[PDB]
Amino acid sequence: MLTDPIADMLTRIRNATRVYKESTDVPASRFKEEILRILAREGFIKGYERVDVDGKPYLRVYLKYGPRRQGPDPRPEQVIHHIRRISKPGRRVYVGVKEIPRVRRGLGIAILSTSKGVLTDREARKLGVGGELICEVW
Amino acid sequence: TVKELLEAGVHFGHERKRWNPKFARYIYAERNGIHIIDLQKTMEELERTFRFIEDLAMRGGTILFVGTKKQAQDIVRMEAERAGMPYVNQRWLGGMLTNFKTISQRVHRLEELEALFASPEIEERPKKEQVRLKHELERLQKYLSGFRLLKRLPDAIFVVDPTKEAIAVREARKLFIPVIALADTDSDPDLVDYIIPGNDDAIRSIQLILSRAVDLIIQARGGVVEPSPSYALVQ
Amino acid sequence: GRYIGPVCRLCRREGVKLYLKGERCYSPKCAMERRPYPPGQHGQKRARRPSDYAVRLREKQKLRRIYGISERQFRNLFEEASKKKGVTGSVFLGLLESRLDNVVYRLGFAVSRRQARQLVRHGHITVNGRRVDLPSYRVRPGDEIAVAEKSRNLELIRQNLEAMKGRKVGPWLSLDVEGMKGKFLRLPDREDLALPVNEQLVIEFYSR
Amino acid sequence: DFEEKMILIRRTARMQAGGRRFRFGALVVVGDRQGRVGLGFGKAPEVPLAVQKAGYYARRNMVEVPLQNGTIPHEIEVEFGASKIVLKPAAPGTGVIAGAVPRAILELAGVTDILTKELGSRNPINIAYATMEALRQLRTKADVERLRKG
RNA sequence: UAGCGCCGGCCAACUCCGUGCCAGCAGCCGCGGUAAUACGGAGGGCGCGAGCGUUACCCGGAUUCACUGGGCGUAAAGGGCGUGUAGGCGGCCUGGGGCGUCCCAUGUGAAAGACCACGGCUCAACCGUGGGGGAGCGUGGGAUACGCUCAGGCUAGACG
RNA sequence: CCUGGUCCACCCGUGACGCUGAGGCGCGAAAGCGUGGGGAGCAAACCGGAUUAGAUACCCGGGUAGUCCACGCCCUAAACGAUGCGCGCUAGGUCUCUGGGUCUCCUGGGGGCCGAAGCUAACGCGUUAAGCGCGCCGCCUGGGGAGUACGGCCGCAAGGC
Ligand SMILES: NC[C@@H]1O[C@H](O[C@H]2[C@@H](O)[C@H](O[C@@H]3[C@@H](O)[C@H](N)C[C@H](N)[C@H]3O[C@H]3O[C@H](CO)[C@@H](O)[C@H](O)[C@H]3N)O[C@@H]2CO)[C@H](N)[C@@H](O)[C@@H]1O
Ligand SMILES: NC[C@@H]1O[C@H](O[C@H]2[C@@H](O)[C@H](O[C@@H]3[C@@H](O)[C@H](N)C[C@H](N)[C@H]3O[C@H]3O[C@H](CO)[C@@H](O)[C@H](O)[C@H]3N)O[C@@H]2CO)[C@H](N)[C@@H](O)[C@@H]1O
Ligand SMILES: [K+]
Ligand SMILES: [K+]
Ligand SMILES: [K+]
Ligand SMILES: [K+]
Ligand SMILES: [K+]
Ligand SMILES: [K+]
Ligand SMILES: [K+]
Ligand SMILES: [K+]
Ligand SMILES: [K+]
Ligand SMILES: [K+]
Ligand SMILES: [K+]
Ligand SMILES: [K+]
Ligand SMILES: [K+]
Ligand SMILES: [Mg+2]
Ligand SMILES: [Mg+2]
Ligand SMILES: [Mg+2]
Ligand SMILES: [Mg+2]
Ligand SMILES: [Mg+2]
Ligand SMILES: [Mg+2]
Ligand SMILES: [Mg+2]
Ligand SMILES: [Mg+2]
Ligand SMILES: [Mg+2]
Ligand SMILES: [Mg+2]
Ligand SMILES: [Mg+2]
Ligand SMILES: [Mg+2]
Ligand SMILES: [Mg+2]
Ligand SMILES: [Mg+2]
Ligand SMILES: [Mg+2]
Ligand SMILES: [Mg+2]
Ligand SMILES: [Mg+2]
Ligand SMILES: [Mg+2]
Ligand SMILES: [Mg+2]
Ligand SMILES: [Mg+2]
Ligand SMILES: [Mg+2]
Ligand SMILES: [Mg+2]
Ligand SMILES: [Mg+2]
Ligand SMILES: [Mg+2]
Ligand SMILES: [Mg+2]
Ligand SMILES: [Mg+2]
Ligand SMILES: [Mg+2]
Ligand SMILES: [Mg+2]
Ligand SMILES: [Mg+2]
Ligand SMILES: [Mg+2]
Ligand SMILES: [Mg+2]
Ligand SMILES: [Mg+2]
Ligand SMILES: [Mg+2]
Ligand SMILES: [Mg+2]
Ligand SMILES: [Mg+2]
Ligand SMILES: [Mg+2]
Ligand SMILES: [Mg+2]
Ligand SMILES: [Mg+2]
Ligand SMILES: [Mg+2]
Ligand SMILES: [Mg+2]
Ligand SMILES: [Mg+2]
Ligand SMILES: [Mg+2]
Ligand SMILES: [Mg+2]
Ligand SMILES: [Mg+2]
Ligand SMILES: [Mg+2]
Ligand SMILES: [Mg+2]
Ligand SMILES: [Mg+2]
Ligand SMILES: [Mg+2]
Ligand SMILES: [Mg+2]
Ligand SMILES: [Mg+2]
Ligand SMILES: [Mg+2]
Ligand SMILES: [Mg+2]
Ligand SMILES: [Mg+2]
Ligand SMILES: [Mg+2]
Ligand SMILES: [Mg+2]
Ligand SMILES: [Mg+2]
Ligand SMILES: [Mg+2]
Ligand SMILES: [Mg+2]
Ligand SMILES: [Mg+2]
Ligand SMILES: [Mg+2]
Ligand SMILES: [Mg+2]
Ligand SMILES: [Mg+2]
Ligand SMILES: [Mg+2]
Ligand SMILES: [Mg+2]
Ligand SMILES: [Mg+2]
Ligand SMILES: [Mg+2]
Ligand SMILES: [Mg+2]
Ligand SMILES: [Mg+2]
Ligand SMILES: [Mg+2]
Ligand SMILES: [Mg+2]
Ligand SMILES: [Mg+2]
Ligand SMILES: [Mg+2]
Ligand SMILES: [Mg+2]
Ligand SMILES: [Mg+2]
Ligand SMILES: [Mg+2]
Ligand SMILES: [Mg+2]
Ligand SMILES: [Mg+2]
Ligand SMILES: [Mg+2]
Ligand SMILES: [Zn+2]
Repeated sequence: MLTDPIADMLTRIRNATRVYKESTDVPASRFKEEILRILAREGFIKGYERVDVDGKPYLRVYLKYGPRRQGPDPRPEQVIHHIRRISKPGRRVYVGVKEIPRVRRGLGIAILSTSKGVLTDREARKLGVGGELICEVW
Repeated sequence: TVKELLEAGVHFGHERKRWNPKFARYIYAERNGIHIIDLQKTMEELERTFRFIEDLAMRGGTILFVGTKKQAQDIVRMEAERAGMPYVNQRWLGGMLTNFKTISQRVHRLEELEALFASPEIEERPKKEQVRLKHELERLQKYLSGFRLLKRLPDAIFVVDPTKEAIAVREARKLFIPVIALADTDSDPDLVDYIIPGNDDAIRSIQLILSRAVDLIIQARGGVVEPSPSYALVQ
Repeated sequence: GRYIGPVCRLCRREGVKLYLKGERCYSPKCAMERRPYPPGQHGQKRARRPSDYAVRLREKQKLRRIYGISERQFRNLFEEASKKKGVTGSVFLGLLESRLDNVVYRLGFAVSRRQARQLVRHGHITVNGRRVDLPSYRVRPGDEIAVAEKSRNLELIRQNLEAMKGRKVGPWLSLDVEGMKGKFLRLPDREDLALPVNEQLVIEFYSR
Repeated sequence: DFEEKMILIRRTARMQAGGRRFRFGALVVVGDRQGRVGLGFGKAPEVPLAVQKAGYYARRNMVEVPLQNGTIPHEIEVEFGASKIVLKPAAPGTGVIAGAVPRAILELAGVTDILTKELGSRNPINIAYATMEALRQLRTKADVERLRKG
């Protein structure tokens, strides 16, 4: 089975983006969905929507890229350069509000799970809560 | 500037194998173990392509016509000979773009020796020279024929088979020279800046596309030249 | 320690005119005028391309030999400036320029920094009215550096302060010539200094 | 216009019958200290031609460096081969803290205060290429929000 | 009163004479077998200076025990293979508890030391006054996304 | 004759029952050991003939243990893909073994080759990953000394860990 569903989703996205896929499906979970919301709001994906593959629930993630480029290797710049799982099963990472990181001096985000819900670094620091550090994206 | 249903032979692609998966978007379906190019998408990209061509043309930019494919070998040497455009026919010498100065030195030697066979000096020095220089001029005209017209790097290139000519394409991209091409199922679309998704094999398709292209050129620069004399090369 | 050796030889090694002599470094006797090449047997030979270390070492040696300060005190001053708020380089130069001996030179009670040192050590100088004989004393903004009332009749101070009539003192310093006193108004801005020195190279030297 | 400094020169050698045959490589950085750099590696029979050629190549390969108040916009970590470079931004007055190679490269790009670390293989050539790639990968808040418009 | 170390590269500083794989140097790479910038002396030079070198020891560089931050096809490194115990880890939905986790308040965190400012010895070293911190733990209240737990449900893993 | 694994189709049943796995336990080529049997060919040791400066070898003629069977030990290896197991994701082309299907073709399991992206010090790997990820186990930390010495456990011994 999947040991880390969230890591698996992040990876699906990474792999899909690298070959410039139009979209990609990931097995559906409310958690994954709540992550994808933040992801969309912050503008790393065009958006997501719920679909049914076979008889089972999935989330289509519509990825997003830059404009076609010049010179050799016309392939566009990635909107998601880096997406990485931080807290994993078997080592879990919890941070206090003073310990919340700052990704790429603001140019990136980090997604936290707090008791006030799934938030970004800005959002969490604003509501003044820490939580599990899920991943970092930039 | 017509096309539409007048495309005959174009939608025929290469075999089931030999393809490039990246071309999947430009494919309609697979008939008789043959990929068949999408009918509409062809015109779709044709618009944008010919628009770029028109703009570049009325601006006065030169286009380098390129193919060796031996199906398209005869077509290019006339179609490009129309208007002012240079062409590469026999083979693509490595560095024609990136090494362009050095290659141009050969053009200088070409018109040099033409000027030698002009003046009285043909019969000067032994037949040892007269036999050599003659063959030198021979091969120089064999290769650099259409290339002699370029005094400076082109503003775009036109390529018949981007897979076969892929070196030309490569240094075009290198020098940021916009690539126009006629792409078949066996080619990588991403390398082509303006794509014409059709058969690169049949003489009919090449004739149609290139002829209409030059027609668009001269139409952009005015004068509206008579219909192209490539139609007798259908053999 | 504080050196005590030939000076204009350093004028020569740093390849830039320094004034360690006060006057005569303005004369065409400075030997930097007549012999711009480095001291020693090999001075006139072609110099090989200096290593980055060479460059930084030399630059810092220029800065240090200007003020005639020992490496111990120099280093201490630098690390002190490093701990402080503000740009390390500018603060370094400020701290260097706040030294009593240097201030005395700046106010023109002495023709050279070394002479200023001697004037301080011998108690010919006063700060806010009390005698201070320490050349390394740090002046603060607002302090009044004057000449000892008992020393005002000395020939050297006559010569020096008579030569200071009509002369201008740095924007951070005020000078009352007749009363033979002066004030340290503020710390010098980097722009205020004419020093032939890239401080960032010094910072980089101790960065090693 | 263009300030230029060389990183390293080296003499390599091939083997031909009855002898060693030397060839000189040279690494050269060129920059205006306005935020444009370039790096090139020339190879020639003799040193000067190598340095010259290296300069030419360097001016041919250029990187636009998005400075913010004399420093870098954000931290990057780049691997070129086994060589790794870590660039991290610093407050003014810090200075350029780096090894010879990325120092020269950064200083010619007009960087005043920056923090670096060389990791893995310290090989000058690869560290240089790594640095260039690092500078090349730098984005600005402007660039970022340009990307995420949608 | 001025001394001490160094001048092949790393590493800032070069020439003459003596020596001839000797005498010797050397932290590593190395130098010396007739013309040594490397041995020994001299002139000169560089660096520190009431000190300057050497030896020993600790951290550093060393991302060279890699939590931050490493690796195992051929460089050192996948167990000869399986079965499985303990342990580590755990698919989707709902609910309860609030153990992990997070937040607010509060107690504790002696002085000296460390940081900042002001001040006393002519300065500094040294010292005085004041200020600011703070990980951890105790207590009271709160949150429930994630991890845990109890109860129920599903069939995409697994088995039949 | 007895018996293990495995693949496909149907979408029928249970309802997370899963993955890994220190120690333990079992299996473990050849050689070797014990008891009993067997012994054609081959063949360590050994007996000879050549070759050679010598030839304790290569070449030639013999030949014992052994190689074979049963039972019990031994536990090693270039025990190799020099690549731990499981799951998810990331172009294709071609050859082949083996199922199913509307049988040009499509779909599933296994074995090869060339190659997208990517990775790698390079060679190369590339849906049979050495790519992108997660879980768990084993192992490495400059070369010689040395897989040695000591201790312990195992073994009839040789010797193994
Ligand atoms: N030690 C006594 C204490 O000193 C305190 O003062 C402390 C600090 O303020 C002072 O720091 C000094 C000062 O010049 C300034 N604030 C910065 C400067 N870099 C430091 O100077 C020195 O500090 C210490 C020795 O004191 C050493 O590191 C070194 O000699 C030097 N850096 O050093 C003192 C400690 O040594 C308070 N007066 C009080 O707590 C008490 O008297
Ligand atoms: N060569 C080691 C192999 O590691 C595998 O697993 C490895 C990877 O799955 C895992 O990923 C690690 C990551 O944990 C750790 N935090 C950092 C490390 N760089 C990563 O490594 C990974 O990424 C890099 C690119 O950066 C790749 O070059 C590399 O191939 C890849 N293993 O780290 C593991 C140890 O290297 C197999 N389980 C093991 O059998 C095999 O021996
Ligand atoms: K990489
Ligand atoms: K580069
Ligand atoms: K002797
Ligand atoms: K010699
Ligand atoms: K000597
Ligand atoms: K150490
Ligand atoms: K092994
Ligand atoms: K400390
Ligand atoms: K025996
Ligand atoms: K069949
Ligand atoms: K490669
Ligand atoms: K191979
Ligand atoms: K074993
Ligand atoms: Mg990770
Ligand atoms: Mg805590
Ligand atoms: Mg800010
Ligand atoms: Mg910061
Ligand atoms: Mg500081
Ligand atoms: Mg500072
Ligand atoms: Mg430091
Ligand atoms: Mg040859
Ligand atoms: Mg930029
Ligand atoms: Mg690596
Ligand atoms: Mg600020
Ligand atoms: Mg290393
Ligand atoms: Mg030197
Ligand atoms: Mg010595
Ligand atoms: Mg030692
Ligand atoms: Mg001699
Ligand atoms: Mg002699
Ligand atoms: Mg000597
Ligand atoms: Mg030495
Ligand atoms: Mg001396
Ligand atoms: Mg002292
Ligand atoms: Mg000492
Ligand atoms: Mg040490
Ligand atoms: Mg350090
Ligand atoms: Mg360490
Ligand atoms: Mg470190
Ligand atoms: Mg070690
Ligand atoms: Mg680690
Ligand atoms: Mg390692
Ligand atoms: Mg190995
Ligand atoms: Mg194995
Ligand atoms: Mg072993
Ligand atoms: Mg769960
Ligand atoms: Mg559990
Ligand atoms: Mg709790
Ligand atoms: Mg305290
Ligand atoms: Mg005081
Ligand atoms: Mg507190
Ligand atoms: Mg509580
Ligand atoms: Mg609740
Ligand atoms: Mg709950
Ligand atoms: Mg249940
Ligand atoms: Mg089944
Ligand atoms: Mg069912
Ligand atoms: Mg049921
Ligand atoms: Mg198992
Ligand atoms: Mg076991
Ligand atoms: Mg066995
Ligand atoms: Mg056996
Ligand atoms: Mg037996
Ligand atoms: Mg027997
Ligand atoms: Mg026999
Ligand atoms: Mg025999
Ligand atoms: Mg014999
Ligand atoms: Mg012999
Ligand atoms: Mg026997
Ligand atoms: Mg094998
Ligand atoms: Mg294999
Ligand atoms: Mg195999
Ligand atoms: Mg495998
Ligand atoms: Mg295992
Ligand atoms: Mg299994
Ligand atoms: Mg297969
Ligand atoms: Mg097999
Ligand atoms: Mg291959
Ligand atoms: Mg590639
Ligand atoms: Mg290759
Ligand atoms: Mg296998
Ligand atoms: Mg895999
Ligand atoms: Mg081992
Ligand atoms: Mg081992
Ligand atoms: Mg050892
Ligand atoms: Mg060993
Ligand atoms: Mg052994
Ligand atoms: Mg022992
Ligand atoms: Mg023993
Ligand atoms: Mg025993
Ligand atoms: Mg024995
Ligand atoms: Zn002078």
